[PDB]
Amino acid sequence: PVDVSVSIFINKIYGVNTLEQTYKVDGYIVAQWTGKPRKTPGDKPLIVENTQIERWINNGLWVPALEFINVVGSPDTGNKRLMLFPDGRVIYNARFLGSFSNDMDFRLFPFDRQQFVLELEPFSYNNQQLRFSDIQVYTENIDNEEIDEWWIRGKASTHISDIRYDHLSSVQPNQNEFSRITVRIDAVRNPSYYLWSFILPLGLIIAASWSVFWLESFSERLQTSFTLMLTVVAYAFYTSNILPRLPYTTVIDQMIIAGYGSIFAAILLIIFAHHRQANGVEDDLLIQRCRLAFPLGFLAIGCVLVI
Amino acid sequence: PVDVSVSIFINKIYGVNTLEQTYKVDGYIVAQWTGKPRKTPGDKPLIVENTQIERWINNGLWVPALEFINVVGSPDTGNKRLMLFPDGRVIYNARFLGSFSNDMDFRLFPFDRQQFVLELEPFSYNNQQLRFSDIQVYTENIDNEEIDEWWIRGKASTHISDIRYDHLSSVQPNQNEFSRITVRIDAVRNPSYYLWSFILPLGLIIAASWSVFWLESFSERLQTSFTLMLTVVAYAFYTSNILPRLPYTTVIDQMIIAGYGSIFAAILLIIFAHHRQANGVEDDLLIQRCRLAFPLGFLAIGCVLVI
Amino acid sequence: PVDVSVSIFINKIYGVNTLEQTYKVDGYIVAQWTGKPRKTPGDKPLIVENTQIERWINNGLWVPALEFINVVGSPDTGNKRLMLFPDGRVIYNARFLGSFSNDMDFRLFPFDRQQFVLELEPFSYNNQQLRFSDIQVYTENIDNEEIDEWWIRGKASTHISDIRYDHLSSVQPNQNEFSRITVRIDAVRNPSYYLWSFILPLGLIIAASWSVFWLESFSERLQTSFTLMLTVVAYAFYTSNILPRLPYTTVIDQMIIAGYGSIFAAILLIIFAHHRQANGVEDDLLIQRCRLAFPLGFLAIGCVLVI
Amino acid sequence: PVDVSVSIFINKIYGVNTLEQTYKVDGYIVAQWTGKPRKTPGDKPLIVENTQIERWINNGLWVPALEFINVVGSPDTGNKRLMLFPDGRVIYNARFLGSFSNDMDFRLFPFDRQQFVLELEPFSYNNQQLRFSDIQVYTENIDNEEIDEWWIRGKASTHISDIRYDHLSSVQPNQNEFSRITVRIDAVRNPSYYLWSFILPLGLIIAASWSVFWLESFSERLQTSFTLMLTVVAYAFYTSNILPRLPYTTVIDQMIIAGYGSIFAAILLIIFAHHRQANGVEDDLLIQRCRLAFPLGFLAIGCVLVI
Amino acid sequence: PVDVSVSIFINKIYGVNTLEQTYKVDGYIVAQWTGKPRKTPGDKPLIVENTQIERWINNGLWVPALEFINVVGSPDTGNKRLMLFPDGRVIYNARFLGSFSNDMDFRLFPFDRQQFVLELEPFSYNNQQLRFSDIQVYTENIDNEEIDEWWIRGKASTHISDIRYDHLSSVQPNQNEFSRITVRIDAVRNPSYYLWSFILPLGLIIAASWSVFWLESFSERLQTSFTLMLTVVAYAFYTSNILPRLPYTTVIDQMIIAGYGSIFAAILLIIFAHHRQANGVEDDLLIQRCRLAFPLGFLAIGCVLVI
Repeated sequence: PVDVSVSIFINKIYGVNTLEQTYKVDGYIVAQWTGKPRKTPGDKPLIVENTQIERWINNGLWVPALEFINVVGSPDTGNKRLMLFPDGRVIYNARFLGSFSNDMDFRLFPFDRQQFVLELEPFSYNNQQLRFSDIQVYTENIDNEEIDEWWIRGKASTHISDIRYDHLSSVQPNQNEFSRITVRIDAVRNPSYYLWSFILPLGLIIAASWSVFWLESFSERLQTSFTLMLTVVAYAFYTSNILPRLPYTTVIDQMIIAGYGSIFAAILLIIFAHHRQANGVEDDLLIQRCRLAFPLGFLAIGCVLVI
Repeated sequence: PVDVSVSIFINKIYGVNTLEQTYKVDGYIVAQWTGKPRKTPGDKPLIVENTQIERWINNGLWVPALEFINVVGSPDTGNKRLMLFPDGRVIYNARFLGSFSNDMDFRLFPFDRQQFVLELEPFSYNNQQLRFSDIQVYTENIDNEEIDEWWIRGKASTHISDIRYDHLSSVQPNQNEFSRITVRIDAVRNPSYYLWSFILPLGLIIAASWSVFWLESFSERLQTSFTLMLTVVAYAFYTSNILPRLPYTTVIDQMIIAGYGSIFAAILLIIFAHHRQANGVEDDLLIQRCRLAFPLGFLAIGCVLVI
Repeated sequence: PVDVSVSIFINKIYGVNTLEQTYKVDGYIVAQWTGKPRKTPGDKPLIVENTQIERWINNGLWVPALEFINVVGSPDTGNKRLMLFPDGRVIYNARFLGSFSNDMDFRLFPFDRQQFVLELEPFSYNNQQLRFSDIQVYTENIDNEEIDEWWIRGKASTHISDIRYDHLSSVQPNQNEFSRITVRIDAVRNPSYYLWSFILPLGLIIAASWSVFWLESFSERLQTSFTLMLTVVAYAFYTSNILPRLPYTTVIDQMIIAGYGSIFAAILLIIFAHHRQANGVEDDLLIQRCRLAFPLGFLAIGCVLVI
Repeated sequence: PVDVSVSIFINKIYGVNTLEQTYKVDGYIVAQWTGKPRKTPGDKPLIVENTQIERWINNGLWVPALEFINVVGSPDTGNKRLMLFPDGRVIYNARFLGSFSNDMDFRLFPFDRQQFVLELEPFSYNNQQLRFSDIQVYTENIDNEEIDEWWIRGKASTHISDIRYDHLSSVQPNQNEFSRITVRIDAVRNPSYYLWSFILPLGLIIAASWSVFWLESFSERLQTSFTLMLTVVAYAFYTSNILPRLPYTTVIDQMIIAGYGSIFAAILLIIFAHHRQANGVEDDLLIQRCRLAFPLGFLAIGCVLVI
Repeated sequence: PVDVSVSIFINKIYGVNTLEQTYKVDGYIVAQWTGKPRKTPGDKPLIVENTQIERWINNGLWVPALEFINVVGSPDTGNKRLMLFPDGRVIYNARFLGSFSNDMDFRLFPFDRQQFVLELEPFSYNNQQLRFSDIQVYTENIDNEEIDEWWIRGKASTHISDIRYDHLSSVQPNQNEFSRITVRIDAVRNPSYYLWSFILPLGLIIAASWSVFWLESFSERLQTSFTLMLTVVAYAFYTSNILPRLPYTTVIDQMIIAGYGSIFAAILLIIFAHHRQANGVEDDLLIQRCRLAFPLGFLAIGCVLVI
């Protein structure tokens, strides 16, 4: 098995589409291996640009096709370069732009911690024909930066493993294990924008739904409650596009449900206060003085639901 | 007829666009057949990468073009590999990303049960020239997983049939039957997000439209009703993008119509209560105590309409 | 002029974008003509797959390029096949996905009746060099089906005509007429979704604007009217994306204008009622009992405007 | 300099994206020039289809590359045809779909008058090597039609000029002037849709903000004013997508600002009326009878701002 | 090292997508270098069009591939031209359309000052093999113009530097420095549209939240406050699409937060006024006369937050 030394330089990461859980990676890949010696004009290495590598591959030069496992379709490969040496070593440099998909878990949407994963693998040659010796990733352009809403922390973790494929077991009996390179970049989401745009007004409206009971009239308090519920409906569609449809509830959705439940609890308390008048002449004092105990109970509810 | 053994490995399914009823499938296809023996350098099989298969096809190697029947346009084929053996067998491996369309029935939108269908067929060679022996599908990557909002249940059902085409009957008199492979993956939609985001507040507003009659003033009750109807209008456009335009009504649309009908019934009951005053001095008691019978009747209506 | 027999098989029609009046057609085309006899290996026809036709065209085989007149740019041609016979006949089969544009008239938006038109023409050879003998269209996949919101009725009408081009008259003096094939598929829109989603609540709000006059207070009736007008504004943007900007008014837009006019007429009637008090002590009876004549007049207005 | 006679046939114009000021043009181009005589099989001209012109260009046939100056990127060229004659004349016919950008001035958005400009130029050969003799444009398909919201008036004006480029002056000392063809098609926007959808309800709400002062209560008049201002906010986002962000104000934006200013003037007049009570017992008559002078002044304001 | 003289002509800049911080640049590039002398037919230079350069590169002509560092994927290169001279100089002209990304800082969103940066670099040849002598940029088409919402000021600054790459240090020990060209075009955003569309109504609503205290009733003042807060919620989604999610607050977002805080301060002041009644018979005068001091304090707050 020929040994290939890979080096990935991550130029930038952007386009983090949290809806489809794909992110765009732009960068360069430098694969390097050693082959049989060849005659090169002069005592200098020979550089072969793009759309000129095809003549060398047609003549019979062994250039492996390294694909990305977790890419969406095909990467938009820009330029490629093949640098050949007289002693036998080959260096294949290429530039890639790819849409990569990783399993993202948005259980804590604003304070999220994800990792961007690049999985690289030979498409044809298995570990008995191609072995990845080492990979070192130079993510120095975005080592400690803020790309769009994500802080990149530290360096990029690298791993080299062997993947056994069962769909190639019927066509290749024993030799179906492929050498795979995994590159993980840990990123934390910047929670500032959601903190001052999607959490603070929701807290203000929750406190307003707390304050609806300070009136002394039933029907005007009801129209107040319904205008508040229309405002919670307004944030229902103001905050719908920022996240996909997940079975669990994040903090934003928990606060939206908290607003709905607070308005419904207010309406039920008003109705029971109207029903509490046994003869229609007795007023309400204790059930109308819940303007301070309901904030305490709802603060306890929020403290449970956030953690 | 040469016998071709196909093996499809579904790497991932995503991008389930319920509006156009297309889904994106990424995976690999391994077709395998047996041809006439050829001389290969050494006692090892020969691997031909992408854009090098074209030289073999120009020299005269028989490589069938397997197309997808239900694909949108053309798949974004990435790498392809042709592995040739001295005893005569040929293995064509390829990677595909495709937008596939299937007839989806959204009569039960949140609790939906669909199936993703891959239909594969030779474009040129009929069943007298190319016969699919068997297909076994390894959907092990997504065998029991949750891709975006869908649970994949069990394995993938496979079927091999013969399709008779009438447009090729005029050009091919008797031999126009094509061997087709059908792969069906049964998926169930995760109904959680719609349950806590699109159903529960609609139930709260339906109960609120029940509770509008607890006031003792006509005009303020009317403005309450109109603010509620504006809120139902707010969910009219808050829930419009999640589903195409279908002749039938799903649960979400049935609840939206239920909210509209409940507000209109409330307005008609208020107006008939105002019309019930024969001399303008008699009040309303029975028609104003419908705050409990109307919930019962509307619960019966909802129990009928959901089932 | 060589005679070409065309056969179009419409696999599916979808993506009917009423805004730009384009629709996506997926299908197959089978052109067939007769040429000079050639020697074929064996006593069987020879099948040439895609990217292998180019060698035959370079060697000198006459394969006409049939283009689509009403296509948006270029179709996404998938596979193509060229089947050659020893007696001389050539059959060119191809698969196309195209965005086609037709002049659509949305004067009756929900109850619309459009036709999808495929116009096919040789790009280079005129009627003195290429003549279309006949076309028969097998739209059996969607003969009587519901694609997205359209019922396809009957079979597909076909026509063969000759088009004289004036831009080629300066370069070709007399021979500039091209044989054209036109295929028309008549489709009717399913009006159910707009009936229970875009028409019924508008009728309910029109009846509500009828019912605004049942109050006995001027200012609360005014705020009722303004909340209703805000609801009509809510349907202004709830129903804006479903149709392009046309000079005429459809039923949905006529009902939106009806709602605006009904609210404005209500406001003017309230203001004239306030102005009708000559001394400020006389009340209003006839102008305040218009809660039944205004529905009759507006029903007559709607009966005129729908038809 | 060889003389080239160009003829552009505009099949259709569509996709007028007023946000980015680009429009899609579909059509055909017929360039014609005269070269050295050549031997052609028979006494008939020879027609060379697409992907067969490349062999003639490789053999040494002079085919100029006419590019579009104001195109977005590259046009989607469909088929191309090269018709060669024995006497020496060459006719290059091609089909183009292009996104073209022109400097559009939306100072009068509904009653706009724009022009669609096609600028054609040789990419390599200057006026000393290639001269455009004449261009005549056959826009007969859309001569007097309504494409999407635009009326096309008259024929297409054509012009042939010489452009001197300063970036090629350093590489070409004196010969850097290129022959350019400019085609201008004057179009007027259909203002009907904006008239009955974006102007009339704004006038109704302006008249409603005029009518807010007919009440006799301060606070209810204030909530009336705030509901009206919320409605003007509703048209703020109902009419935001139809036009880009321009420094100047169009009629729609002037009416939106008129609505905002009318509501603010109403609020200030109410507040000054509340402040006009010196002892709290004197009422307001003149400042409360501004329900007719304010319409006159605002009509004068609108008459100034529209013109 | 061969010396290359580059000249970039910026035809237009458009599509400034502030969300992803990319802008589209259309233009031409003219690289020029001097090579070994060659024999050309006649005493005139030879012009090689697009898809004919490939034959010269296959024969062995040295044409460097200049890539754009900050481009999104690959530019849509249109035509290219290679002009060869008998004395040895080569001129490579090309047209590019590219999506370029630069680090944009939107701390002052309407009054923003950005710079569009074009970074050009050889993909293969380092500074010991390729050196950029000089670049002069002719941005005369957009020297002093308004493209979409940006004024371009002055000329384009140019710089030539050397970049040392650490990912190529392992494969190239000492010679890994690349000659880079940087072109910066300073642009200022036109702040007019945001001034009369996104700032002025926010100021009017802030003044309205100032004016809410002029009433003498608690509950109606509360519903007034809640309708105002619903209007601020309406601008929450009316102004969400114009800018990405940034950790800091711009002027528009600061005014939105100012509106939220003003409504919440109004609600707290009303509640404390209701709580200030010790026995329920004493009224409020000083806390109800804050209709003038609160504007002064909020004007001071706004004067601090804008600067």
